[PDB]
Amino acid sequence: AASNMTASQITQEMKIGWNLGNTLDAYGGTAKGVATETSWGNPKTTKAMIDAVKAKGFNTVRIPTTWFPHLDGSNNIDSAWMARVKEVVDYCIDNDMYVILNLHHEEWVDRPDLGSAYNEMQPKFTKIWSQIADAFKDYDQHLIFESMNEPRAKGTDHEWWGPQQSEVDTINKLNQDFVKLIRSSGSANNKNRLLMIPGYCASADQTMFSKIQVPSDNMVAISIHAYVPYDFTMNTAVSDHSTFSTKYSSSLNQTLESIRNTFTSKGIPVVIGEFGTSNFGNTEARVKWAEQYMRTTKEMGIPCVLWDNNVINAPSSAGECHGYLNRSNLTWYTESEPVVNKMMEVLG
Repeated sequence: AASNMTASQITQEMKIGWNLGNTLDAYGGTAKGVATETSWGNPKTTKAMIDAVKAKGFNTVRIPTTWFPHLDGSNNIDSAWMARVKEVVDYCIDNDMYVILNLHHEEWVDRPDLGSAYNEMQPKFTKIWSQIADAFKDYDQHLIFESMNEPRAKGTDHEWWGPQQSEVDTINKLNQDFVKLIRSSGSANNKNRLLMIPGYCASADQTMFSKIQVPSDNMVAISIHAYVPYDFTMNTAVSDHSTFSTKYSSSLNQTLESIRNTFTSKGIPVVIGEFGTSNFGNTEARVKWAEQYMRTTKEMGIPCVLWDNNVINAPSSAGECHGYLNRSNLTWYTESEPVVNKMMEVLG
């Protein structure tokens, strides 16, 4: 039997990741059951799609999963939904890849009353994680659990900046509950599993990530979303995205160095679980952004997980064109493939 890997060994082997976006995270339609998977316009996921992700050079898949539509009144997870999640996990694990499984667009997490909601949330949160930990109890350390996605006071004047202390407290307490629960599982795989925990809104700004309470656990990583700098990567209020100018290079460097200062220079593992740029017909600028981003994070030892929602064109939402793999025909979208190629070049 192989012995257990450390957090540092795991983050090194993860290398670079790919998110199965707008898929098991989709919600809100008239679709019920496993049919939620296709409700935002993507095809049913196949192993051939994951095979193509591995072939391009990725070694991690994040599977964002929205669970609340698949719960009964007692918070039991529908058995056909759990089986489908496991089927998709296996497409990746069977390819010798790492997998990150989370709770994603939960309407009982992303909520304006987050700062008062701990006692309502705690029993539901623990019952859900207990079921996931048991369903995957015999999976080795290639499988990583992530407590929550972007917990925040949704709809308020502080959804993305400047949280209340009550909201910081709710998130910190639930993260401690999660780590304690996983380590109390009877499975040795769960006792040794790498776990990821976010701060308020998964922020990449030090004012918020410096308020994260780090559990006293040597197999935990901090998760950050870093679509930075936002005015370049996605902001549709900014007209021109054609150039990765010096000011944007300065902004990116400042953000990444703040993560090194708070976390990695102090021995705390970090995973950037979502990053990316939208396709504004600005491929060369996105390539220059990717070269700097990957050169910096490679030296910091931070694995980065690209957001891929299979959308290459969206005239009414031009900031959400995050497609790289054309899932229908197993080719890579021509406008965005050079961005991935630069990432693999740097990491080689």
